[PDB]
Amino acid sequence: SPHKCPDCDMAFVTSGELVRHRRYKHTHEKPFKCSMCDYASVEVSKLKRHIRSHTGERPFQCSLCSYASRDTYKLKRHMRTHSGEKPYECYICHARFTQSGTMKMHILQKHTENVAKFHCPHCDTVIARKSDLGVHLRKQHSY
DNA sequence: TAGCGCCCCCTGCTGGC
DNA sequence: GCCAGCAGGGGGCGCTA
Ligand SMILES: [Zn+2]
Ligand SMILES: [Zn+2]
Ligand SMILES: [Zn+2]
Ligand SMILES: [Zn+2]
Ligand SMILES: [Zn+2]
Repeated sequence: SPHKCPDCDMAFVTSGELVRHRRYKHTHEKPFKCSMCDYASVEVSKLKRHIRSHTGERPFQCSLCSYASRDTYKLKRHMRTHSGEKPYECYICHARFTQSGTMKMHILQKHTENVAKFHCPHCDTVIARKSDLGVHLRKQHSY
């Protein structure tokens, strides 16, 4: 911990990533700003990734189908559809999932007590997931 | 420094069951 | 409906040409 942060218990080996840390967490200085919206980042790379949402530029092409992503890590995640990998394991029932959010959702829906459920206003049926309420609304009533 | 890399976060849909 | 699969837009770190 050579360059200790004067505001918290964290410390960094180079002064550069201390400046970036003090930006992300303490000073929130975002000098790299998008010229098409109010988005700004502590990092230029985050800015450029953001820019590709405006242009539709998908530079990272999947080699097994027509899919292509705006961020390298989204491609990596998409490849799990062709590979069937399931990197995340629930530490309670040990079921496996292709994404971390899916696991968190599983832990919330299967292993958390007294979870607030969603209710359909039109047929008085309890639904566990916000998105399943949306589908229920679209398929059943009128939506 | 900008540029890779990591991984997480969160959000919201599909379609088999 | 439940469920996991699956894609889009983001944050924060560790590292370094
Ligand atoms: Zn700090
Ligand atoms: Zn923008
Ligand atoms: Zn693909
Ligand atoms: Zn589980
Ligand atoms: Zn209903």
